[PDB]
Amino acid sequence: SVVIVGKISFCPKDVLGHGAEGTIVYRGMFDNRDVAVKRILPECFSFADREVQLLRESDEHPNVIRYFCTEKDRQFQYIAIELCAATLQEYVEQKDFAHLGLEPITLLQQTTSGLAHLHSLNIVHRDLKPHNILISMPNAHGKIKAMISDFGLCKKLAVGRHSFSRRSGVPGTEGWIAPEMLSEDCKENPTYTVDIFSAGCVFYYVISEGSHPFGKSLQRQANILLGACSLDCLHPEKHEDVIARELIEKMIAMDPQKRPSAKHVLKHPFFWSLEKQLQFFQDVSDRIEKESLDGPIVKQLERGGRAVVKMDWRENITVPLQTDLTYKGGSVRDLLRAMRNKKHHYRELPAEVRETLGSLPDDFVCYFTSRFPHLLAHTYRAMELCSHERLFQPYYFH
Amino acid sequence: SVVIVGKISFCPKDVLGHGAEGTIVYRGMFDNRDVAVKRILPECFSFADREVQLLRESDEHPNVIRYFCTEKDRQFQYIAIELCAATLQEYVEQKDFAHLGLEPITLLQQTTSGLAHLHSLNIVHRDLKPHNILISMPNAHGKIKAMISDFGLCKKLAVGRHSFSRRSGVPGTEGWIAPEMLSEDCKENPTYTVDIFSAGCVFYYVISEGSHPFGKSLQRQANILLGACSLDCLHPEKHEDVIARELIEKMIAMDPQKRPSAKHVLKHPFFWSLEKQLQFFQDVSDRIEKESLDGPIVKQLERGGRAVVKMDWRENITVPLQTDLTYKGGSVRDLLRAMRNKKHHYRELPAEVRETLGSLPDDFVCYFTSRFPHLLAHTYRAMELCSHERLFQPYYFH
Repeated sequence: SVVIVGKISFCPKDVLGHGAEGTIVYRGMFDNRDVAVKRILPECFSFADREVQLLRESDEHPNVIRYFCTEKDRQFQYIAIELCAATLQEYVEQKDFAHLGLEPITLLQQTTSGLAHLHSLNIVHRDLKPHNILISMPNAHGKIKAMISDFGLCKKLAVGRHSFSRRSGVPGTEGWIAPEMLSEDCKENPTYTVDIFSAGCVFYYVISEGSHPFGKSLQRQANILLGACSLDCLHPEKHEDVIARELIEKMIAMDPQKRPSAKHVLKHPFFWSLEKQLQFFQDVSDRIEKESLDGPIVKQLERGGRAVVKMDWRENITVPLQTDLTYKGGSVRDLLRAMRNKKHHYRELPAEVRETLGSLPDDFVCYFTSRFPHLLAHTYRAMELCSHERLFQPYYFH
Repeated sequence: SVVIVGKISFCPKDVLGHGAEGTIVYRGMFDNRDVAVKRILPECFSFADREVQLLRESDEHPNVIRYFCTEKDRQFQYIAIELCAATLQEYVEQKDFAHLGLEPITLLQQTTSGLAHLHSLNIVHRDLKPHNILISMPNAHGKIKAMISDFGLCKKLAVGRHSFSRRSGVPGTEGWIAPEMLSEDCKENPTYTVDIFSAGCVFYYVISEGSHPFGKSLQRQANILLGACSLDCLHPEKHEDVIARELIEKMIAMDPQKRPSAKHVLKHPFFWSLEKQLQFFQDVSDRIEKESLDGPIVKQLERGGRAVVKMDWRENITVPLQTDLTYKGGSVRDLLRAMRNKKHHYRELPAEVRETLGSLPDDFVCYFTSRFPHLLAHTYRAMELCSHERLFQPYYFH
């Protein structure tokens, strides 16, 4: 039996999910389109009217769920939206990541894009979690994407307003709520960074493949208020986990002013390709070639640098490279200068030294980041002194 | 009096345009959304059903017009689509381009993106013209975009099929039809490149601010069959017009096999920023630094190079630069090598030589392209020998 309510037509046997306030999501059709149909009770005709309104004006972004139509009835209201393959929670729980490549990070970047779009419209989502981050059906080329959904808790801030009050509405979903939303003694109103806190937990939830920065369910919201978090799944001497830790640590910071904006997150090396990482290394190496060794930029770069280059980086690179090399082995700047030269003079390098480096640019940059897993993170943090310069606009945001 | 036909609700006093087969476009509403409403006669219930179907499956791209809904009536069918500010024709005719910057080129790039999206779905538009290229309403940040519309003439090719037949359907709109659609003696079926031909004319129509490669209305379709075209608005010694001419000439080529694909067009330096143009010059200069002077790549680059560098490029650059310079003045390769050095050693350059060059990277690259308006086009054509190499993937397509 296929219920029809105007242009929306769904079958009640095809249930897809349920939500708070006893709303049920069914599969259906709208205009020869396969859609997901939300059924709304008369006790949420405002929860729906606010969600549909904000969805109508932010669904322009490809990483915001596409809204089609709402048909009101005699006892109900219905919401037609884009039909998705799964939620992000079901994705992490049921997919083998060994066969997915960089896709989990792409979903995180797409989620951040849609979040930055909402923030650019003065809209704070306030309830970001894996459950309401949806995975699209594969398109004609077999590609999928993530999309923000569930706009029932989100607020539009007035133009000019930086923040909003705690007292209005439920604080969110337990276990993903920024601590400033619940802490008893909070002298500062919540702002757009509550979404960055939730996003930070989602980031760890995806790359840890199911864990939470603040522990298991029963504790995590109380750990959030205590600030008791741990990122154990990130190995401290693996280049990728070091990069992710640097980002995630800032996103879930207790101080909301320390959390990056969504536009800062989109610029973080957590999303850079190997090619872009090698370009960053070449860009700062060119930038500091004629910079004084006791100037501000070189000082910051060498600050704590001996641990980065592992006392003597000349003793930590393969023998074929050790040969053809004046370089201070404790200098981060001199390690980058070696990489700048080996990349530039790569075509003219001996075969066995091009061999151990690998192919430009992917294997070449992995040669160094795998041996010095803190080099990129340390350099990215130090070279923030030039984030305003035109040359580094690809790498920072301002 | 506001007519209501279900979810679609428009007012007949708010007419926006008319179309062939006596269809009229009105302003209206669909779901608290401002939309444009097409009214369809019973003699186009197939012209509509095919357009709505192809629009339903390609409106995912931001540069394809967004389709909302169709309500059928007792004597009519109605099409709800995104409400646009103007057509591209009205844009070229009524806007002062001095106050628009690079926007007309952005509209051309967005139009090409949406066209490449259609071609990637095996859909040939077959009727691309300024009239049915729509300009969006400005978004929340005041930005506009172009969108393809009018899918009534477009065909979905079966998977595998390279072409389609002339005999089916009207050939298009007179004055924008590829010559293979009308020429009496044509031994080769039309293919996706009919859209590239139309797009090429649209390109000239926008940058010439109203002219056509094939002359005025009464002649142009007959000039198309004769191949009698002229691009008079493109000055032969201005860097931008030389780049545009190189692209437009290939897009409107009589041989359809010589017309670039939409993905090739998107890669052409016609769309490169000044920064990207300077990066191309640096990339080929690095690429050919240790290449033999009598090797294939350097031979192609110097082929016809004396006219590019104007006999002696050392006599065509300002005096402050002439000083601090071993360089063969008839060599395109040596002109690029000079630019590679002045960019690399820019911070360490004398003040008056940094002055005449200008700021990196915009004024620096314009210093050379303005003095040698064929340098980029000639180098781009010659360096196609490396289009397959990873380093040049930003600049070509393959």
